[PDB]
Amino acid sequence: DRQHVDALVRMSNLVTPMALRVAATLRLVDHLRAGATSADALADATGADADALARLMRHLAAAGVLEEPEPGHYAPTGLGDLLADDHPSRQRSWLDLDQAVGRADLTFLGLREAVRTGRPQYEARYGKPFWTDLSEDDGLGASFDALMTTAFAAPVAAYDWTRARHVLDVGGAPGGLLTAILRAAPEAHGTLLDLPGAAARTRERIAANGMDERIDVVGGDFFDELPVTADVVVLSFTLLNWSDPDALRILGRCRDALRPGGRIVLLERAESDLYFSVLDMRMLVFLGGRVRTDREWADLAAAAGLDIVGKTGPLVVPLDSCLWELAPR
Amino acid sequence: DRQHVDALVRMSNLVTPMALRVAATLRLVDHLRAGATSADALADATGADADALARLMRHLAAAGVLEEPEPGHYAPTGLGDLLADDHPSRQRSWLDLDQAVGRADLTFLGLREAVRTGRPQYEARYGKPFWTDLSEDDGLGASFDALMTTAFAAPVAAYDWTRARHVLDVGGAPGGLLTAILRAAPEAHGTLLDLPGAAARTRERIAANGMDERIDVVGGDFFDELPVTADVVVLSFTLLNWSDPDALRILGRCRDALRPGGRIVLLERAESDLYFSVLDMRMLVFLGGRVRTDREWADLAAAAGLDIVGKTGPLVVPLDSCLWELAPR
Ligand SMILES: Nc1ncnc2c1ncn2[C@@H]1O[C@H](CSCC[C@H](N)C(=O)O)[C@@H](O)[C@H]1O
Ligand SMILES: Nc1ncnc2c1ncn2[C@@H]1O[C@H](CSCC[C@H](N)C(=O)O)[C@@H](O)[C@H]1O
Repeated sequence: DRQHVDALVRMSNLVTPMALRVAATLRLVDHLRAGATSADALADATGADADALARLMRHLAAAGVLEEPEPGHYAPTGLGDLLADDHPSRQRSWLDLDQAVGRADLTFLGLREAVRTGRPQYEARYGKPFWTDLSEDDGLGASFDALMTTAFAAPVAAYDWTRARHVLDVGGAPGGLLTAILRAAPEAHGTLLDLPGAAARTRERIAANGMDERIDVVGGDFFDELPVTADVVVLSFTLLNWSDPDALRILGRCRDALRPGGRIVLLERAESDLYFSVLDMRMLVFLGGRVRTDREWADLAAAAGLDIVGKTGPLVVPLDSCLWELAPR
Repeated sequence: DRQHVDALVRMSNLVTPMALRVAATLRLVDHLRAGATSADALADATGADADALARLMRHLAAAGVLEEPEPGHYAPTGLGDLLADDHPSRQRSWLDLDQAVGRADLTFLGLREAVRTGRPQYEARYGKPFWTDLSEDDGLGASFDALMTTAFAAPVAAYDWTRARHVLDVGGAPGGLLTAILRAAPEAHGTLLDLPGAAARTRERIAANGMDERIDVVGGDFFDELPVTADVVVLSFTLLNWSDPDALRILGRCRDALRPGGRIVLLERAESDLYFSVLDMRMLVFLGGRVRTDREWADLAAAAGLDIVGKTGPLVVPLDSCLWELAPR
């Protein structure tokens, strides 16, 4: 069928999504807006090949991203203007192959192996798994944090944080949630554990915010014994990026760190199809893990020797969240 | 702007084009049509991971390729039925990562390096350049030839082949054009040169067609001295996949092989934007070369010590062709 074939071919297009990411990485639209509109001028500005750049811009013009106001000279359309570095959509940074999201999206090249094995393929491409790479590379981690900002009031209200004297945030970088908890709970002291590079950036952030007397930052690995005990151990959007066997290892380390009467608190994603499926596929291919159902959290808790003693949610940012309270059996 | 942002994000989608290729490679829709419709049944049939397959099919359902008639059981939509192996669109084979086109399309992962260097990136990924890989791998070469079939009457009529006693087809696999020329020219004998693996497949084809007394097949490299002299040396859709420096090397070998009075004959692509640009981008990234203008062919001929003594075209299959006659100066 002609309509079906044309639809499938449009849906199969790898050239345009790659062309957009290369253009973003080259700051192509910024150069065009500055008057470097020929392939030769763009080659001088970027270091790339003039003939190949001409062919790239021909393609982006055919896709409606650019126009050709003079022979051999390109300029952004209204659509292409979204790739300007200062555009409020930040689409240039979402697509930039030298920032964390564009870099990670290239791992979809390895989708066949992700589907064969069920394992993420970012480490296969880059030599370190995703969170470790962003920790060890200040530029990558900071770029991810900047994009993902675009007040933690709901989780601060959803739990009585004034009853917790010592709080340990496991995988807590960049420290926004723990900072909000402690500003609402004067009697609480915090410890934040994350990988060493991410922890160092968080330590600098906390000091610049005047919270270094309220929060100790520790660089380390949450698959290892945790560095302190605590009355509440917080896992905020951490377990969702791990398999059930790995999440059980993390929960075990957290349960071992509980003081008498202590609790583990999960802040997690709550349990249109296309948007949610793209997020799920990013989890399969490079972020790790999956979004669990309420039943799956109960099963995970039981396998960790934990009772679910409370759930508060949905907490309503495009996605909703849930706060879970877990206690040792 | 909301409309622009939504358009750019749709255009940026790498998940769906990769999901389609993985599904094609797994023969997923064929398995569903055979009743293996759960992730567990599909894992048994394919060897892939059941949980990852479930997430793949969720995505393809969200994209309109599949539906979920029973909980946990998927089936193709009318769109998805195009991925059945026996569908006349052959879209499963166009997308199959174990056939030549899907395998090559993954090289668009390396578009950044193609744009930086101007060089194709297939050899970087697979260890051999495209035509060499298809020559050395009978399955890949045969899959490409089968897809690209979907009578050579125009080029046979466009030149007086009855005046050529000895014809050499340089890069002539799979041999269709030379076979058509010789069936129209009783006084002509042919020699066909291609890489050894492609030449062996062509030799078998020619023998099965009863043309082995009319055509000698030689395995070799057209950057080397050619194996025979000839009255007409034919380059049919060969020079377009090479840079000007490489095309000049090939033209030099061809000019050296001309008998007195001999001619070189080019059958080439003639000089909607989106379709042609995708073809151009495939040339940049893995096929090699570019489509030249009439002016560029004249410049190439002059740099090779050749006069253009005739052009016959356009010859009208979606694309048009041109026949060029070249003579030593
Ligand atoms: N093995 C490990 N040990 C400690 N932290 C880890 C880790 N693997 C991943 N992480 C950290 O897990 C965090 C997940 S994203 C940050 C979640 C944060 N608690 C929030 O609410 O937003 C990252 O900061 C990452 O560096
Ligand atoms: N170095 C080389 N030496 C000989 N043949 C080569 C070669 N590099 C590529 N080729 C061959 O060039 C051909 C280009 S496609 C085949 C073109 C054919 N003449 C036609 O009309 O359809 C392929 O068969 C490929 O194997």
